[PDB]
Amino acid sequence: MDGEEVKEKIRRYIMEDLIGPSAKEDELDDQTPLLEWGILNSMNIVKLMVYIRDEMGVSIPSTHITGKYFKDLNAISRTVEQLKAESALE
Ligand SMILES: *P(=O)(O)OCC(C)(C)[C@@H](O)C(=O)NCCC(=O)NCCNC(=O)c1ccc[nH]1
Repeated sequence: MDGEEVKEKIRRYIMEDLIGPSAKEDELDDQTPLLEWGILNSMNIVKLMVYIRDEMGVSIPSTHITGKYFKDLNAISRTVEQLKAESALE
C-alpha cells in the first residue's frame, strides 16, 4: 500500500479503460504524457477520480482537475501522494 506498487496498477487500468480494448501497450509508460497524447480527455478522466477514491481513499477535487496535474502517471503521482499527505490527519 506504498503508492508505487499501486501506481503501476493505474497504468494497467489506463490501457484497459482509458484507451480501451485497442490498448497500445508499446507506448504505455509512467513518463509517457497521457493528457498530452489525448489519452485522457474529460469523459474518461473521471475514472482516475473514482479509481483512486476507491483505491487510496482520496478523490482529486474539481479545483485540482487540470492537465498539468494529470500530464502523466508521475504527474498524477506527485498530486496523489501530496493529497494523501494533506489528508493524513495522523
Ligand atoms: P470532464 O472530465 O468533465 O472535464 C470538465 C472540465 C474540467 C473541462 C470542466 O469542468 C471545466 O472546468 N471546463 C472549463 C475549463 C477548465 O476549467 N479547464 C481546466 C483544465 N482542464 C482539464 O484539466 C481538463 C480535464 C478534463 C478536461 N479538461
